[PDB]
This record gives sequence, C-alpha cells and structure tokens, in this order.
Amino acid sequence: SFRDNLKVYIESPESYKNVIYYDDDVVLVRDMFPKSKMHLLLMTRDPHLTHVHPLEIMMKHRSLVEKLVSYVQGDLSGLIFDEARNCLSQQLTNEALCNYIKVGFHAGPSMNNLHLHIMTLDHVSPSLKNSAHYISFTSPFFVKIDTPTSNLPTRGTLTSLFQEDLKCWRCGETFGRHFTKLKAHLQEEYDDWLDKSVS
Amino acid sequence: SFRDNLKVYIESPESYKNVIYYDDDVVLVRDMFPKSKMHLLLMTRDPHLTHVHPLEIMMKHRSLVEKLVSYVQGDLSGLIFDEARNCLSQQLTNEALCNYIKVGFHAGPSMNNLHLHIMTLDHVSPSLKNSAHYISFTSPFFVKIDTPTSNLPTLFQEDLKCWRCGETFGRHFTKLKAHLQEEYDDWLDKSVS
Ligand SMILES: Nc1nc2c(ncn2[C@@H]2O[C@H](COP(=O)(O)O)[C@@H](O)[C@H]2O)c(=O)[nH]1
Ligand SMILES: Nc1nc2c(ncn2[C@@H]2O[C@H](CO)[C@@H](O)[C@H]2O)c(=O)[nH]1
Ligand SMILES: [Zn+2]
Ligand SMILES: [Zn+2]
Repeated sequence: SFRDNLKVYIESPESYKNVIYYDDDVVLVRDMFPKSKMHLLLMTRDPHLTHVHPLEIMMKHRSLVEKLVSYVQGDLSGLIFDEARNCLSQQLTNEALCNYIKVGFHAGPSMNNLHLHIMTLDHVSPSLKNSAHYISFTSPFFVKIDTPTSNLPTRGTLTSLFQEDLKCWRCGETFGRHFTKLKAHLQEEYDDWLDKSVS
Repeated sequence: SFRDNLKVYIESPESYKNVIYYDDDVVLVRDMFPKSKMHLLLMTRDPHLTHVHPLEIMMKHRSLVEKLVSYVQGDLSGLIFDEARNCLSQQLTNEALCNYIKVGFHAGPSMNNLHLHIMTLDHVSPSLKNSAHYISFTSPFFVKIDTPTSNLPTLFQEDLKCWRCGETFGRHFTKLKAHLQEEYDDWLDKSVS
C-alpha cells in the first residue's frame, strides 16, 4: 500500500539520493512532495517504534522524542540550516532561520512509518496542492515536537481536515475556499519575510 | 506615579547602567525585577508612540511593530544572545537560545511607557514572586510580537500550569517555583555545548 512508501528509506537509506543523512538509528530524508520550500522528514529506524502512532510516541515514548530532538538540535542542526539556505537563500543566517522552521508530527499521518517533519514556515511549494495539506501543517493537527503532554490533541484523520475560511498563518487574512488566492498570498508573505530577513 | 518610571530610560539612556543599547529610536534595558533569568525591555523613544496602548500598537502601528522586530532579529540579536549567555550559561549557542526566548507585550501593561519584553522561557528568578507575575507571561495575556492582528484582544484565577510540560499545581505557587527550577536544570543540561 502507499502507506508503506516510506519504509524503503529506513530499510536501505544508502540507496536513495534524497536521504541526506543516516546512521543505525535514524534517517533524514527530503520529502519528495515538499509542502514548504524546505521539507525534511526525520525517521526512526527502530522496527518496534516505526509503526507506533506519533501521539503514542509523544505520550509513552519520551526517550525517542528526546533522541529525535537531540539530532535536530545537535548532529543534524548544521545540515538542516544548510538545506534551508539551499532551499530558500544562502544569505540567511542560522539566526534568521531558527525562527522560520517548525518541527512536528501529524496527528493523523497518511504514512505508516513514523516521520517527524522539519520544515520552513512559508508553505510556498508547487507540491502544496490542496488546502487539506495546508491545514495539516497550520492547525493543531500539526503536533509540534515540544507540545506539553497535557496538551496533545486527539488522533486525527487527514481527510477530515476542512476549513470554510482558509487563513494565512502569518497575518490571519482569510480567503474563503479560494486556495489559489491563498497560495498567491503565501508567496507574497514569503517575499516579504525574505526581504526583511536576508543579510 | 511610579507607573511612569520607565520614562527615564528613553529620556536619558546614557545615565542608567542597566541600559545595554540605545540609539535615537529605541532603548534596550534590563528589567529591574526580572521574571526569567534573562529579561529585557525594548522601548520606543518616540514621544508619540510611548504612550500608545500596546494592543493599539499591534493593531494600528505595524510600522513600529516591524521596526521592533527588525531590531530584535537584526542589529540587537547578538547583544540579546550575549546577555542570555551572561544570565544563563556561557556554554549556550545562539541556536540553543533562539528557541528559548519569547518576545511580546502584556495585553494590559503594568507601566505607562511602551515596552516590549524579551526574555528567556525559564521563569526561574527571585523576582518572580506571585502567580500573577507568572500567568502574565505564560497565558494569552502575553501577546507575542508575531501574533496575527486577527487574533488580538481589546484568567489569573485558574490553576498554575508548567509552561513546558503542562503539569498543574493548583494555586500552589511555591511548588510551581521549585518545579520551574527542575525544568530549567533539565533544559540546560540538554542544551549546553
Ligand atoms: N528597568 C526597570 N524595570 C522596571 C522598573 N519598574 C518596573 N520595571 C519592570 O517593568 C515591567 C513592566 O511590564 P508590564 O507588566 O508593564 O508589561 C515589569 O517586568 C517590571 O519588573 C524600573 O524602574 N526599571
Ligand atoms: N520522500 C518521500 N516522501 C513521501 C513519499 N510519499 C509521501 N511522501 C511525503 O511524506 C510525508 C508524509 O506525511 C508527506 O509530506 C508526503 O509528501 C515518498 O515516496 N518519498
Ligand atoms: Zn498573510
Ligand atoms: Zn514542567
């Protein structure tokens, strides 16, 4: 099934050119359908954890949460910032980018193998093709990795994401059901952020 | 009244040892009663903006909002990280600190001259002495500077909640205090180089 598509990256990371880091424990892979300018997935290779729902990981497997966060903040940090510079602009410092990257799980992932999203905020991407994808990263369905355990949402359903009034994550302007207009506005917001942020 | 006391920093910043930056437009000053390990205030010197309510600034003075943000992320960012290192640990990188600093206005300001808080998340401080102090920085009363304008208002009653893990302590302020210290030690241990 398509839900098992990510398994190949944790079975044979050495074989896939969009895997930009691996070791015995984790794989860092570029999303092939990126939903922001930079969109990476950090995957555990542990066969006993990969099929655990991310909300069960956040509640009951804090050892893994801490290990994943230690990779994002530690050994992989320079790699992630360099990928953002490649995806956005080389003139962005780590300091500019830190505030423009989010890290989290979906409350209802479409793929079966556990994957932590590491992505820029912009949501400017040709692969962002419908508003359910947008909502899945800009609502509580996106469970940030530092969410207090008391605050975790319910297990979700990607296909039930729907908003009658689509909303810009940065300024709050709304667009009804007109996703095309929202995308054009996200491009303007990105242009503005970039102008204000480059060195 | 004493509520006008921050005015001295924007009138005569050269005169006060807790001012760590000034220019014609802004002053960056240490909070005298810090509510986290690092707690700074960034103040406009503009006499026509200093007395404007912070929610009116957020709604109607986006020019000033963008200017404050540009100072905080731009020209003052190294001073801010250096201050954080002086207050927390010299072993902390800018990258570790950037996720541990919040920037915002109180929705109901306690002083009359406009002041943007720039502070670490810990709330470990001898000057944090009651529940109102804590809740005013960890609840929607603290209006982050990146809040969308669609989300702005025109509470302190509820149970104390750790901002980091969400554990609650009822109205037991002293238990919250000890817990914040444990949370800070834990963050620090994982964050130092
Ligand atoms: N540097 C300085 N800070 C002050 C003085 N008086 C009060 N403060 C700080 O000013 C802040 C005002 O925050 P507010 O609640 O008004 O948004 C408080 O955190 C308080 O500790 C003072 O004379 N000098
Ligand atoms: N790299 C990669 N990403 C995928 C594949 N199938 C789905 N995705 C992405 O994986 C994520 C799962 O939520 C989404 O962001 C998808 O765009 C695939 O075969 N390879
Ligand atoms: Zn917008
Ligand atoms: Zn806690």
